[PDB]
Amino acid sequence: AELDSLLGQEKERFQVLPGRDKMLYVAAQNERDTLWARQVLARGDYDKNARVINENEENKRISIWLDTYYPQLAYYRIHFDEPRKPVFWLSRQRNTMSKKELEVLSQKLRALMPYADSVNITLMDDVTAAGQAEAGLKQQALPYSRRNHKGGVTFVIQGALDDVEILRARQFVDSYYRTWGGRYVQFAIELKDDWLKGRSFQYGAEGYIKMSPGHWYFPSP
Amino acid sequence: AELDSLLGQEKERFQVLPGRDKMLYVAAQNERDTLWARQVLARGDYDKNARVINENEENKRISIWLDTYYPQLAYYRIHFDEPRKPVFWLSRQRNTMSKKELEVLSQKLRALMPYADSVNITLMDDVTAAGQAEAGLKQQALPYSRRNHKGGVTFVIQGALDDVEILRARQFVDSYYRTWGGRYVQFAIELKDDWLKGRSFQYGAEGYIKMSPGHWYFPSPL
Amino acid sequence: AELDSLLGQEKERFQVLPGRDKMLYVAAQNERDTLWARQVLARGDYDKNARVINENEENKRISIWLDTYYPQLAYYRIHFDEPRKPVFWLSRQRNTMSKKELEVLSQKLRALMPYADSVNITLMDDVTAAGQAEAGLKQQALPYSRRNHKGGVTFVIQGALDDVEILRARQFVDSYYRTWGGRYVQFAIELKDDWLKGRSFQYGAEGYIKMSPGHWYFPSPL
Amino acid sequence: KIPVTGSGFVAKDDSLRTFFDAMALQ
Amino acid sequence: DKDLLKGLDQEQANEVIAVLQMHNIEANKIDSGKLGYSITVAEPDFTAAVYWIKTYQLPPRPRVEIAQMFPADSLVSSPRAEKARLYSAIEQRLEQSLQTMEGVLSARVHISYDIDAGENGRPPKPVHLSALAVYERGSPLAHQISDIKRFLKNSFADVDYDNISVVLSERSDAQLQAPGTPVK
Amino acid sequence: DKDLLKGLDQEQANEVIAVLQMHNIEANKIDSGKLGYSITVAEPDFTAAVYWIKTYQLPPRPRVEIAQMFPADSLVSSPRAEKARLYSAIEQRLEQSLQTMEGVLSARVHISYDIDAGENGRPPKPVHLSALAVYERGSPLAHQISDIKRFLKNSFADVDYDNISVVLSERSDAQLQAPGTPVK
Amino acid sequence: DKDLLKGLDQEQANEVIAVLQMHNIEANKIDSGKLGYSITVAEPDFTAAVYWIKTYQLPPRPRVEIAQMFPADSLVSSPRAEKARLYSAIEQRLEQSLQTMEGVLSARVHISYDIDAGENGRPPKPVHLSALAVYERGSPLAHQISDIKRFLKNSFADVDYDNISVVLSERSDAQLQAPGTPVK
Amino acid sequence: DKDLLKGLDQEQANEVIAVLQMHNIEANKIDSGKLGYSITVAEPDFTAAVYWIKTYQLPPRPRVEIAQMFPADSLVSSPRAEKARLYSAIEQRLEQSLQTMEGVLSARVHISYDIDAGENGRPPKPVHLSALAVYERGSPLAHQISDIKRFLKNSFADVDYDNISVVLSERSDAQLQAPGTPVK
Amino acid sequence: MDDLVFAGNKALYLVLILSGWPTIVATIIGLLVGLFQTVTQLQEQTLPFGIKLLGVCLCLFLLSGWYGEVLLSYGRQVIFLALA
Repeated sequence: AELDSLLGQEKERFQVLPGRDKMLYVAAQNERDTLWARQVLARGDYDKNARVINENEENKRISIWLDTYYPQLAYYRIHFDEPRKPVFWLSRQRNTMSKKELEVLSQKLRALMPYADSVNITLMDDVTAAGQAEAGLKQQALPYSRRNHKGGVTFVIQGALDDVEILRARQFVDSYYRTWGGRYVQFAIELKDDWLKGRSFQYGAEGYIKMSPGHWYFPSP
Repeated sequence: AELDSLLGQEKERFQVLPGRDKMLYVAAQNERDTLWARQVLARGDYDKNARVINENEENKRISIWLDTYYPQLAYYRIHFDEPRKPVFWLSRQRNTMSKKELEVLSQKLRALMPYADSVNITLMDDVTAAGQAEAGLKQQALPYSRRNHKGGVTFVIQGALDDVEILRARQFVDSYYRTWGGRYVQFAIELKDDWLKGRSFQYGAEGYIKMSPGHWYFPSPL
Repeated sequence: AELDSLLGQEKERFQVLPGRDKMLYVAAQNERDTLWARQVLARGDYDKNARVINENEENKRISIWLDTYYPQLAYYRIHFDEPRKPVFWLSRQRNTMSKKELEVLSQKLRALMPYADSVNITLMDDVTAAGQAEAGLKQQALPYSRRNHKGGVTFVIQGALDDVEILRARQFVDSYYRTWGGRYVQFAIELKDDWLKGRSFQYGAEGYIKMSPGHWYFPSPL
Repeated sequence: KIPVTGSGFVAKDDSLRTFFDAMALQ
Repeated sequence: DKDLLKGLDQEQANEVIAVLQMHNIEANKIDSGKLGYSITVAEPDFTAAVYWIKTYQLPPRPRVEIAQMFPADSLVSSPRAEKARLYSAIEQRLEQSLQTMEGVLSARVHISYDIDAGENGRPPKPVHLSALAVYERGSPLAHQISDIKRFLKNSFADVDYDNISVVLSERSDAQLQAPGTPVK
Repeated sequence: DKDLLKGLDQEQANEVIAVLQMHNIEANKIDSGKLGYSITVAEPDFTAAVYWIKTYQLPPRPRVEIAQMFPADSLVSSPRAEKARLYSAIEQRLEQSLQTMEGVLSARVHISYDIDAGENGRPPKPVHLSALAVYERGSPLAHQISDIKRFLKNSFADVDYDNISVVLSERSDAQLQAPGTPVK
Repeated sequence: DKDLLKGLDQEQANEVIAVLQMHNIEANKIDSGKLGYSITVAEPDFTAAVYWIKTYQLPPRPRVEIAQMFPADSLVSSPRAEKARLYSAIEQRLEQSLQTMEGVLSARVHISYDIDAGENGRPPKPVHLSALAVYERGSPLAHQISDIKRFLKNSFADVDYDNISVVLSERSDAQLQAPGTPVK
Repeated sequence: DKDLLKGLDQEQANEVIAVLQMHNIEANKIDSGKLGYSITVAEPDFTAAVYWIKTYQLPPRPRVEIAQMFPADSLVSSPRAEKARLYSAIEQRLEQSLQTMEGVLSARVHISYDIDAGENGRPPKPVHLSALAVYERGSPLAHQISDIKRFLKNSFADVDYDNISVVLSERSDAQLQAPGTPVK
Repeated sequence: MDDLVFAGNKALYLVLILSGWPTIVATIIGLLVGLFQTVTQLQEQTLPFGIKLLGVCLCLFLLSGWYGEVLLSYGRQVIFLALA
């Protein structure tokens, strides 16, 4: 009773990788296939040891290990498109490790994942990480406000957005967090009602809002 | 029992391709025939292995690999009209790889699709992609607004449109996404309530001056 | 019957450490899994002596001992990422201990934990502990107010916050307290209404509150 | 809080007394 | 054969069978006489058939009209329960007149109901209409949107062309072949 | 063979089965005639079946309509009961008509209820609508928010495009394969 | 095997078991005909099972709705009871419509009951809402708080975006393995 | 073996047992059919069990609700009885919706009862709330107090953030081991 | 006109329930006069009107504290509905 037959009929959605500590790993790709494969090993129809790995829960585990032994590190993600050789997207302009310390980091990261043959640490530029987040946000015709600071940027989307705009913002944030992660650039969508719908106002240098024929409002800049 | 006999009586809507990794790919053409052919392999009346592919789902699959191994790449669409020799529409005025790097990209894309024989890479132009979107958006007589910026353009259509201009904008946008994809040019059909369909002027001392496109629209007393 | 088989089917969520004082420590990971292995040892289906340990309870157990035998000590957290060699994070810019006194501290902390081999003491910097808290508090776009004083800083997040700046701050304070400890830097998420709710006041060094169009009030300088 | 890019006065059914006071600074 | 629905009627069973046959599973209709119809699928098609029952919310509820909440055989007949019964038969008659055009398969019409517009001193507002339609394919469906707007315009007191909305669409692809028996 | 729910209804048991089969456990639907249906599971997956009963709040309760709180067979009928048994029929007729569009699988419509406007001397307030939908995947679901909003705009007296909110999504991944019996 | 609860209900017994199996003790549900179910545990687990009965306050009470206090079966009803039954039917319908979003397992909606507006000459006040939700884990639930706020906003007369409070949270870790009998 | 209580309810008998097991004395529950239950202790544990009955005021009284003092069987209903039966149902729905948060074991909400404003000529006062909660240990219970205030703030008309008071605590140490029979 | 249609049904529902209690007590003992005398008849027609009048004022002496408060409440409610 081998493990690849105890799963479903479709032998395409799972991938069984042999480990180094004498244990089999089943690599799902979402939470529905994760609970589908964890029900098999939990009800007990397999004699030896097996674990169910995932894209996210392995990315949040070597980030718990990383900020204890290697604090003050600047990195983005760990990419598992080929699970026998993951890619570690490190930053370039924010850390000054040498070629020997990058080999020590590439051996201590290999020792945490017994299914991986080697870890491919690649350094990446830091300007295109924010340029790809701004050029994709200008394309969807969304109002935003960039807040650059030291060691991360922040985009703030405000206003009374309608239903098309709050669906185009969510599909872009969800399609950007998959690639880069929320380590460097942070999005912040907050929506609020408009004060000036039926009101008359003056804009420019000296701006004010008329809340009544006899009422002035002077907003502070 | 072969796979092309276990499908329906009309043996012309599915095309069975022999793979290179000892598998068998069924090539449907829409989302209804994909579930029609996946139910056969799901109930399990076939002893070998078989997969069902598509044109959309096989185009969001090899773009996930591509924004991990080849980021900062400019491209449009992968066309599967002849499924044994796909065409990769690459952009011309936004990449800088030479002829030797394009053979490596054409080999690493060939290794992702085991049903294919050779991937053809054609460098399409970049100004005809926006010219074919503006001439087609002007032919239906729709009130649009072009927003050119670096690395993509954006056409916005606003206002209190009627039912003919909604059915014509939906009919043109879905016929343009099928050819070029939404990677370069994006459409922004949205319904607000102003009788001016997007444009706005301010009146002072000489006539009207055309205002820049902003987020706020003036509601219509009419 | 072995203790590794007396627990559940998943033989990875617990971990059995042979102790030095002829005992057997079971290392759980949270409070839901702590009571799962405490019910086994408390209902009596094991022969020898065993104990269940955690990380928060074991961090609070050997901090009582450092309030009696080593008072006025500056430290952050004891990390148990591998339970045989804990890492003790000591403050660098607030200690006056030599090489011999750090060795007798390691030899006195090793005897409290019989499952460990050698406690590794490393000296963490002090300005990075408040720099990672301020650079993390600025990324979430939260209003705050930093109060530096001797031997600790304090971040005050007050005002009338909405529902998204509560959820975006509860996920950062929980992710910072887990890795740095609540010994040095502390946050104060005090959600309250607007002080002087609908009252017009004249702030600054000679202040008054207008309780009415014909009523003045002179408290502390608003 | 008042999103318009340029400079100008927007009147939504004013009454020619509130309006000319906006021009009473220019 | 594992049963999944029973006690249905004639109009519900022909919709559950027509839904399952589009997704390569075959069903069997069984008349139990007085109790009602029944639908049975195969055992490999049972796990897939419950997923489309859950998805499409089958069996279908009966279609609700506004003249059912105010029945004609009641004791009291308020003017609100008389204008709500008049306006419901108008949108049931305009739909049957929309099905008699050239190339229309189905249609649905919605009239704007007014309730407190009569009893106050204020005059009643204008009338708003809305219609859906399903056309036969091969027809230039952009041009038949100006004939429903012309037929619906002066069938009431005073409506404008900006207050009528027609949303129409061509029909789906035809399903003509058999599903296929599950061999093993 | 251990039972966990018994005495259920026909459309309730088809929901408990469709929830359990998504998480790789297999249930058995047994009839009892007048006592209703009953659901049993196997022995090694009884703890997970209890956990997914508690998490998803199964068995379901029947859906609530506003016209069930003001029944038509009552002897007296206030104008608030007639005004709410009339809003509660357009609220579930626009939902029936949203299901006939191209791509929609399910939909839900809510209307703002205004009752005391005609009682006292205030003018009536504007009408606010809200809708949810589940589309078949492979659709450009960002361009379909202006056709639901166009269809919903002039089915009432006077709404704006800022008072209609559509929140829609595509359906989940299809469940087609069998769960699999627990070998022991 | 000592008993600790008897005369229970089918809905209550499926929750006592789910609480006890979380804390590594095994219970047995026993049917007794029309006298309800009963739950028995082993001998060494008796001291812990009473402690989690006292802590978790088991057995559960039936969930209370505001429409139960004002039954429609009464002969004459006040307007204070008809408006309170209307707001309690809207409050259950928005809760049953929030469970149909993408990723919501459970939800609960509360609403302000402005019941003393028509008694005096003061105008009626604005309405407030407050919702809870439990999301399936694996989702970045910071951006899901604006979809529920946009859905609840123009589903009523006039609310603001700071009169709605959404407190939502991911689900707990799954319980899929059996507790295990104590050896003797 | 001397008995000390008899004729008890099931819910009272589980709390007398859960109190005696906390203080190292072993009790036995005897079912007597219609006549209820009975709690019997051993011989040396009688002078201590009779001390903890007097101290903890056991057996416990049934919990009182405000909706029991104004039953619906009255033919007439004053507005004070209707507003107290309405507030006594929001006071239980809020505490049943506080136990479904993350980490809460039990809760208890109190609303301020203002009764004379709806019938006199005086303006109504503001409304005040007060809640208690019992949390699972290991919780940051200072940060978990700012979302109970956010949840309770806009479930009513107009409260302030200083008119809500939350006093919450963590649960006690678990009692897992058996008491032990008195040997001599 | 919800308060108009509520006060009209409340007024007639309070007529049915206030005039039904002494009417049923006027015929329970009126039937316990006629059914009791089936043996040793001695029947006279004008005899039970005195006992029926004593039975009416007896139950009015019981319900006098309740008949007042069901009118005191509806009286205070019907003026508060009219003024405010």
